[PDB]
Parts: sequence; C-alpha cells; structure tokens
Amino acid sequence: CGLVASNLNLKPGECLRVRGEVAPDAKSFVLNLGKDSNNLCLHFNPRFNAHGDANTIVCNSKDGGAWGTEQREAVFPFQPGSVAEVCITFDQANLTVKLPDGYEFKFPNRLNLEAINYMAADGDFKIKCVAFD
Amino acid sequence: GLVASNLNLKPGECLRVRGEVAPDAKSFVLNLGKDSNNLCLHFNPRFNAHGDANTIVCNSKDGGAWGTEQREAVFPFQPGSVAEVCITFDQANLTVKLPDGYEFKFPNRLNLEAINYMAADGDFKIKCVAFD
Ligand SMILES: CO[C@@H]1O[C@H](C(=O)O)[C@@H](O[C@@H]2O[C@H](CO)[C@H](O)[C@H](O)[C@H]2O)[C@H](O)[C@H]1NC(C)=O
Ligand SMILES: CO[C@@H]1O[C@H](C(=O)O)[C@@H](O[C@@H]2O[C@H](CO)[C@H](O)[C@H](O)[C@H]2O)[C@H](O)[C@H]1NC(C)=O
Repeated sequence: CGLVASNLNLKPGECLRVRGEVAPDAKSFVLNLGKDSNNLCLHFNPRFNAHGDANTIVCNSKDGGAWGTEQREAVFPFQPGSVAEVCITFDQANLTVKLPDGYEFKFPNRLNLEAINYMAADGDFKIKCVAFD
Repeated sequence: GLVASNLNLKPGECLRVRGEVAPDAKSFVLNLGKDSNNLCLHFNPRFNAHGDANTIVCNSKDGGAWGTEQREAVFPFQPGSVAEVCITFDQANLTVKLPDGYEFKFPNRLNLEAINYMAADGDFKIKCVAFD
C-alpha cells in the first residue's frame, strides 16, 4: 500500500491536487478519498488491464466497510509509464475529478460527509506531490 | 494537523513541505519518523510557546521517550507568511533546509532505514507536500 494521508480538512469547494507516477507495467492504480479506509466517498480506480476491465475507469464508494455499486466511464485518458495529475473536489451532489487537459469525471456523493479527511494511494501509482488549495 | 503514512522516504530522497504560518502563530511542529512514538526528528519552531520565543527546537522520540533537546540560534520564520522546509537524512544526520538559505544538521538517533511518517501540528497550514 502506498501513501496514506489523514486529517485533511478538505471542505466542499476546496481543491485537492495530486501528482503521481504511473508504473510502466501498470495494470491499475487507486486513489481513495473519504473519512477513513472503511468510509470512502470516492474509490477512483483506472484499470489498464485488471479485474476483467481493460482501459476503463471504475469508480465506487465504500460505506461502513461495504462496497457500493460500481460506475464505469467510456474515456480513458491515462497511460502507463507516465505522469498523472488529478484535481479533486466535491459538493452536496457529486465528487469531481478533473484532469489538466479538461477531462472531468463526476461521481455521485453517496456518503454526504462534512469533509474529505482521508486519502490513500494504491496500485501502480507513486505519489510525488499533494497540494491543498 | 495533517498526518501522512507510508512515505517510504529513503536516505538521499527529499521531503518538501510548504505551509502557511499563522499571523498570530505561537508554534508549529513537523514530526518525522516511524510513528507518533518513534520520531527521528521533532521539528518545533517556537514563536511564543513554552516560555520560549523565536527559537527552533529539535528533539527525537524513541519508544515514546523524548531524547536530548537541541536548539538553533537562527529563526528564519515570520508569522503570517509562507514557509518551506526541506528534509533529508543519511545514517548519521538529518539535514533540514530552511527558507532563507539556512541549513542545519540534527543527529540521526533512531537508526530507521526510511522515514514513513509525518505529522504536522500547531499554527501551520500545510499547502504542498512533495517527494523526491
Ligand atoms: C466479479 O466481478 C468483479 O468483482 C470484483 C470483486 O472483487 O468483487 C471487482 O473488483 C473489485 O472492485 C472494487 C471496487 O468495486 C475494488 O476496486 C477492488 O479493489 C476490486 O477487487 C471487479 O470490479 C468486478 N469486475 C467486473 C465486474 O468487471
Ligand atoms: C525545562 O525543560 C522543559 O521541558 C518541557 C517539557 O514539557 O518537558 C519542554 O517542552 C517540550 O519539549 C519537547 C521537545 O523537547 C516537545 O516540543 C514538547 O511538545 C514540549 O512540551 C521544554 O522544551 C523544556 N525547556 C527547555 C529544556 O528549555
């Protein structure tokens, strides 16, 4: 397991910037956001080739230790052996993951927490920089 | 304040922390090590705290026990402004680079093969954390 950050006081509107390195042999990587490891309002999992998925982003929530229903997208703006930057924010309705080029993924806010307190990276993704602004 | 785990910061690698020092700051803390009980560096600039003023306080914590405290004479921090600190370590010392060109060494007393844990506290709002 990779970088774990807690006591982030990320309130609605505030923006979490993460820059990291995608491994050359990347099958998938994971960015987890929420209250703690059992309460995730966003499980952001780009799968190059993993768990039956190829070049597909799988988003989900985890509520009280229980996974929710997976949501899949068409576009896949990630490539192995490269640098990936995401800007993440949320409001009462959705979590939004923005990519520099203009890509924008919305995931429904299923947990409705006051803040994002927890971030964890996993899989083939080496976090290089985290910024709160 | 912010807590980071599984940093896996190896010797020679550099940890960059940028933050916002409160206008009425009394003190803030950067803790580095294995966990809250095992700190190879307790970095504690004191503006107006524990009877001290404009003093950089450093110490270690080994198995819950504070080590022998040390202090630097300079103080390149100024409340109500942005401050950046860069930390690295070898087997002998931790090297802390301060904003205004200043740099000092704190003896490596914990014999860890990596820094895996960081905790911020006090009047210091972290804005950026970088690893390389
Ligand atoms: C059988 O379908 C597959 O089920 C697995 C599973 O372990 O249940 C799914 O993989 C997990 O997905 C969650 C998020 O929902 C998380 O990413 C875990 O790390 C995965 O192990 C998988 O999505 C699913 N595959 C399909 C239906 O394509
Ligand atoms: C006179 O000794 C003083 O003891 C206090 C104490 O509470 O034990 C010291 O304050 C602590 O310092 C450690 C690091 O050394 C850490 O910062 C704690 O948060 C503080 O409570 C104080 O530094 C010390 N004064 C001296 C030795 O000048």
